[PDB]
Amino acid sequence: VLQMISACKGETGAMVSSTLKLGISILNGGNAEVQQKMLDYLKDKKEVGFFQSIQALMQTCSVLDLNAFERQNKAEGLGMVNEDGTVINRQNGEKVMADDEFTQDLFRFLQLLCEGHNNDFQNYLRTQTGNTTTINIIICTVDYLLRLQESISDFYWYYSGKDVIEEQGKRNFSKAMSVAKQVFNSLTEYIQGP
Amino acid sequence: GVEIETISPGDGRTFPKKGQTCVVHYTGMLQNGKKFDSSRDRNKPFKFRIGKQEVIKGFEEGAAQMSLGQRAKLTCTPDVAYGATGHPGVIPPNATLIFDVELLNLE
Amino acid sequence: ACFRMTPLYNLPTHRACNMFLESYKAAWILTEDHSFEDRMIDDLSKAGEQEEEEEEVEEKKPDPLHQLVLHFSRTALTEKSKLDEDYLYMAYADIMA
Amino acid sequence: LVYYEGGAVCTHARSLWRLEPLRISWSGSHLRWGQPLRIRHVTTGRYLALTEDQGLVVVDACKAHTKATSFCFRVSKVEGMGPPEIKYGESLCFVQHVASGLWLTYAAPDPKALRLGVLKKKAILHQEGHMDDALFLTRCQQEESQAARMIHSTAGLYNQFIKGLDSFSGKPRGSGPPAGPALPIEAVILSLQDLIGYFEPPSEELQHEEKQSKLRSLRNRQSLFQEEGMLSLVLNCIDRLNVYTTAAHFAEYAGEEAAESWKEIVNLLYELLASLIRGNRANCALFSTNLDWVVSKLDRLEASSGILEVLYCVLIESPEVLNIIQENHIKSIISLLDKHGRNHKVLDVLCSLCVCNGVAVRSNQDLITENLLPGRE
Amino acid sequence: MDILELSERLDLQRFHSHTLRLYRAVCALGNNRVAHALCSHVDQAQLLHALEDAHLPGPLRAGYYDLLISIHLESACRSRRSMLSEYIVPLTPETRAITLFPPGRKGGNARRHGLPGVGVTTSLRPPHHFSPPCFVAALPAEAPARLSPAIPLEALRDKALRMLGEAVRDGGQHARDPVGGSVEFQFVPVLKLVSTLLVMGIFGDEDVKQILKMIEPEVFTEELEEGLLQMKLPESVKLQMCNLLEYFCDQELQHRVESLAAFAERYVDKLQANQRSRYALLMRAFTMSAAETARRTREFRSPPQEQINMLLHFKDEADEEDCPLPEDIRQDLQDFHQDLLAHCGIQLEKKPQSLQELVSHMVVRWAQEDYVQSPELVRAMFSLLHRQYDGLGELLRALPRAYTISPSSVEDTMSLLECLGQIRSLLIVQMGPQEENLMIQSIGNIMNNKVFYQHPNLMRALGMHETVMEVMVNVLGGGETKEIRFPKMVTSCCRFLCYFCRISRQNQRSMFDHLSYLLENSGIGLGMQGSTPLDVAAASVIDNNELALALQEQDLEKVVSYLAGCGLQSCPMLLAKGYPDIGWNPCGGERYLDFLRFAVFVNGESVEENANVVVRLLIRKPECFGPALRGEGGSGLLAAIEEAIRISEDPARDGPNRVHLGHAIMSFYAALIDLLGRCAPEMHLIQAGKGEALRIRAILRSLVPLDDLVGIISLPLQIPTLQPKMSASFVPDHKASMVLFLDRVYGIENQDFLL
Repeated sequence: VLQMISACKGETGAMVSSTLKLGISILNGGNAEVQQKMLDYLKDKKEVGFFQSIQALMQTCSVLDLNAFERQNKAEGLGMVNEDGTVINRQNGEKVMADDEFTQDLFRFLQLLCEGHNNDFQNYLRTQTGNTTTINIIICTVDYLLRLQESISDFYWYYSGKDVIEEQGKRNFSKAMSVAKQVFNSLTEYIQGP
Repeated sequence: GVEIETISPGDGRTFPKKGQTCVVHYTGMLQNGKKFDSSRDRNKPFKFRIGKQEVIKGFEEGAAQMSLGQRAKLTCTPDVAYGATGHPGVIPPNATLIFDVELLNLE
Repeated sequence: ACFRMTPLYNLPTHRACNMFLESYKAAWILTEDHSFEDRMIDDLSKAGEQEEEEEEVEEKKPDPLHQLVLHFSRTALTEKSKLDEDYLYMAYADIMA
Repeated sequence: LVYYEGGAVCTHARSLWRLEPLRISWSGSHLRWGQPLRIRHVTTGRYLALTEDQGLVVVDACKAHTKATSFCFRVSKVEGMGPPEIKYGESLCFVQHVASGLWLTYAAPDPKALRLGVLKKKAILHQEGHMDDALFLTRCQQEESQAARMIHSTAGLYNQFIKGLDSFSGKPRGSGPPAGPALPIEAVILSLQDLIGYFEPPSEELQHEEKQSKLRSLRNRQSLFQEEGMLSLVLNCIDRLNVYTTAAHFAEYAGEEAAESWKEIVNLLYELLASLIRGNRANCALFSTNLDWVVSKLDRLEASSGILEVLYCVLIESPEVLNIIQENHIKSIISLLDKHGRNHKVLDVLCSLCVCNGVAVRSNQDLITENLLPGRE
Repeated sequence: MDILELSERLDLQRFHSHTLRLYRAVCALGNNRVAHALCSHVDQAQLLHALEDAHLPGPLRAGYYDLLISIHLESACRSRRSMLSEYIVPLTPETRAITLFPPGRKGGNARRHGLPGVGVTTSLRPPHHFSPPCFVAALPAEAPARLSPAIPLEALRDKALRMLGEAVRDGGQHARDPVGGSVEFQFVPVLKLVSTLLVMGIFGDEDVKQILKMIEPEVFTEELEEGLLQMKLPESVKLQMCNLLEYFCDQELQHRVESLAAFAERYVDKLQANQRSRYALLMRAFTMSAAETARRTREFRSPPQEQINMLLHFKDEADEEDCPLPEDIRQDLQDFHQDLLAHCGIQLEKKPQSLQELVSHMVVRWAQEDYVQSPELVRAMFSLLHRQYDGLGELLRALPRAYTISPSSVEDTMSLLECLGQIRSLLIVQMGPQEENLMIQSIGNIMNNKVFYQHPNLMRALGMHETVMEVMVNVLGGGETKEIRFPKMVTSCCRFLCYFCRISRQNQRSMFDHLSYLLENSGIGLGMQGSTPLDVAAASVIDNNELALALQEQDLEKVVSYLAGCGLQSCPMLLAKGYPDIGWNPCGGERYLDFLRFAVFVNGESVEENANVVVRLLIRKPECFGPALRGEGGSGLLAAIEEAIRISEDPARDGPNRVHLGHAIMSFYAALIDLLGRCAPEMHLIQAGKGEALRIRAILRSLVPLDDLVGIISLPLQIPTLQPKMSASFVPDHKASMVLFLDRVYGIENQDFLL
């Protein structure tokens, strides 16, 4: 799975999505033994090849955009074509996030790496000794939990003057807040086990 | 410019005419001694109809001079069959042709 | 428009069949076969090394699953620019999860 | 001249620099703030200096008398190892000339054409400078660094050979006194025998992982020897040597002592060039314009292995050069089979003119049928 | 000398071994022209004589089998293989009787799967066409370079099976010199021929019932000779066995979908008839209760597809049922769907006695008793058992390629299907001038078949729009404008794409998704007429009203960057004709802007979200405006056009496009203001009750002064008299772009209407 992610540089196609789904299943719970094997290989191959992908991939993750929301809010105004099976896409949710089923797993994968208070990944992710260059995922994730924060606060102003939030104003809203909770869980697991 | 030399006698009386089918179970060679076509190997009697010019003129005018059952030797000048360009991939340009031709039935 | 839509009983037979199949994606997409998931890794992989083997010296013959994964590792290391689709990889990646 | 560039030369030998402190002992010690030092370009073999008026010019290794170079590092605007201070990637050192006390930054005078054309800027030692230098350092000390001094040594040994060879371009020898300055022959034969071994392709018995790992470390170095010339250079040697036809007898008016060492020198270049082309794809595209030149000879009594192999490796990768054969190159290689006997190697090459990887071309998949096929000899 | 002694030379054989490889290479991916010229060279007889011959050097004549398979076949196998994915089926009386072996008695309902492949398939496939070689025929000067070589298929079929009959018996007997030298030369070249003949279906009923008898003990004996899957084999013939077993999986799949079509006929018939009975029960006859009319709403309202959902939901559902049907037609589904979910894989809680058990139990044995090298092999069998373990997965991934049609139209579709094949063979071959001709008639005959107008759902399932798309990208792929080789074919094909996009809404969506792909290689090759890829890009959204809302900004941003180019270039191709080319080209600009007009409005001055970002983005690059105005030197509001008028009647200045240059200048600025007259904020529905749109109105009004604009509507050239004018100068027909520019920006108000 480390070899498969490294090959895919920065393209978030169906390749890594079906691969990251696997990686959660091997190392659920704590699974101390499987973490040890993964660390040994990274210390053995001693090529970068992989942290480039993680750093680049998560910078392409989406946030709660507001312009795209308006495009739904009038497209949903229509109910059926002249005569063609009504709106076939129906929900057509791909717009505001189109990624929550995926970007929620990337952070979960990182969190489960530093589970059980392992004090080698919790130090390795900060700086990679040897090799040629370092990435420092720690500071590379906090930046994401700042653009997302600027997005929710932006969304609040759009609803500041209204009085009741319509049904489609909550379905997308709960999507974003669920993602933010998952990010917060990870940040704790780089610090737990001082 | 075609030359005909009988090899075995035939009927000598019935000759093909226009609007009649002819079957030729022949073989063909080149002037230098290599053969590049045959019908006995495929074991299918080649059939053709005179008058509509679906065959090289030399061959048809040669066959017009023989009777039923006759096997003969035919020699076409290069100017009458694939004169300059020839048929690409089988015959060289400006080559003499040799044919071993016999007629099965139907005049 | 909605007020002028056509009744079902005037449609040609050939056209009134294609709509049936496309609409009758409501008995496969919801039904679950399960089956190949737990019986897969059971008969494959585990119990793969049966009594067929007669003798050994130092190592052991890789069991059927072991060939599969190394093949994906083999094609992963192939020097290429961008990974292809290889839906076959998707079919086995999901069932391993 | 000195310039700036984005993520294009970052994987190239051009952007490599070497730091040479002024001391003779402990030169390899830790580098600390406030310490005079020099800067050297590795493949160019030259330093950097500002003498009087020409600017930050890359001066040679003969006019760098510790006053024109005189560089050091500043934070802002010992018979031992020493205190380790300057880190990799985050030290944010500032470059400053010692004698002139200036600061280095980019002039960046860009007209309308320059903005949309070349994305290049010129660096100058301004008196006050800009506020966006923050020059941090990255370490690349690996197999490629060893294959950096090789470029300077080989490129400095080759052109001198041709230049010396070029002197007697058209002067028949005044039998007796052969020429003026002599020529090196033992040096080059050893030199060429190294690169062919150096560029020798990966073996066969090795496993996949080791084979794949080295396959990445060979393609890079093959491309690394193209950006610094060395394809024109090996081409240039062939142009000069191939003037002397027949045998060493016509090469007599160059020094008869070197005549008997003619065949091997002519040979050794060709399989060297095959190493620079085999496998790699980018280098193969360069021969589209030079396709007519390689196909021209195909006849020298001592070229048989060289030419048939160099031609074989350029028609296996690039389909573009495959489309630049009109009517006469096909009959030339056809005549090769007619003069050098029954050789399965040539017949294999004709199969390359056929279908390429997936795609097939019909503009030439009839000429061989009408040229080498109808005749039955 | 004799061929048989080349086994003892080892050097003359090596040369001749490569020789027959050239002939395999000369016959490229379809070259019926030069293929026949080899027939006079190699043979027609000794190939058929090389089969029974046994004394064999190896890499020699055993390699002839790869030449016999190259000069007579894969002229249809390469095409018929592509035909195996879609499963078009017509309404036929034969189709009306298809089930799970209905001569089964009790146990035969839940067993007796039937031998895989017997007959009755009713699928639509083009027939093979072949021609006999004749080199004495008259000189031609129709068929593409020719139709195909011929061969007696009847002799090959019997001979091949008889030959393989020896193989099984001779393998069990053992030897110290097998035919060819080493076992695998005695197997791989001969059964590879069997596989190629099998896909064409030359064998029929009786014949395939014998090839199954080569694995007799399990598959055969529906009512000694050990099976091929009994003995140890090298690591090459095992690969071929997979290629043979793979052909039988989809044969069951092809049988599977036909069974559904059979059920998709009689059940829909009674459904339509019973629904009419449901009408008259609740029709005008009716009764009372008022609200019952509200309940009966599907029966006249909702589109027909919606009705199917309501009436089919409860049938195969569980427990809860709403608006049900009579409990007489809801029983066969619970039997058929039960019957279907007993055949494929479902258990629904020794001798394999089934193909599913046979393959699954066998592939595992091969891995347990060997460490398989040659990665190309291991990828083969692992694609098998996955299919035999996920039956419904293959079925669910096959229905979107299935379609039913009616008689009296199969003949029309037959021509379309056969004609479409030649396009697929065009992609693999590199573009040739003779091949370029072939497609133009090919596509020209496509748009006359009476079937590419009635069933658009077919053409997205066959997806020829996908295949034709690569045809354009290959020819246009080039470094610069100099690589415009093979023109007159992009125009001849891009016209077909536009009409495809104007047949249905779903047709518009399916090709719209490639908009980013299309624009990437569209704004380079400009200069021809008729059509260009930019036109079909514009036609991809013209009246959708929801596709326009589904833009992604970056598409609009990147096309604008193209327009930045035509504001500073000089059109070197235009210059190549020896033209002034002073500062910029209006020809290129008038094409990009024409596209933007179709993305600001869709139907009567609407959709402003994308319109709003257009003006805010276009202003960022001031060079987008023609340098005659909106610059630092001067503007010449009524002078820039007047300057064009001066050059209009100046033949010397001009270029000494195909008409003149002044008209091109007039075309640009008139078209630009046309864009910024419909990119207006909105109608007064928003401008009279909001304060956001007023910001945009102030911007655009500040760029076009009204004083110059009012004066521009004047000075018509002339009128024909005594002798008409020419459409080469600044006309007056295209001056209405300034009329809409004032009708919806400044508008009439006081009494200036008199002026």
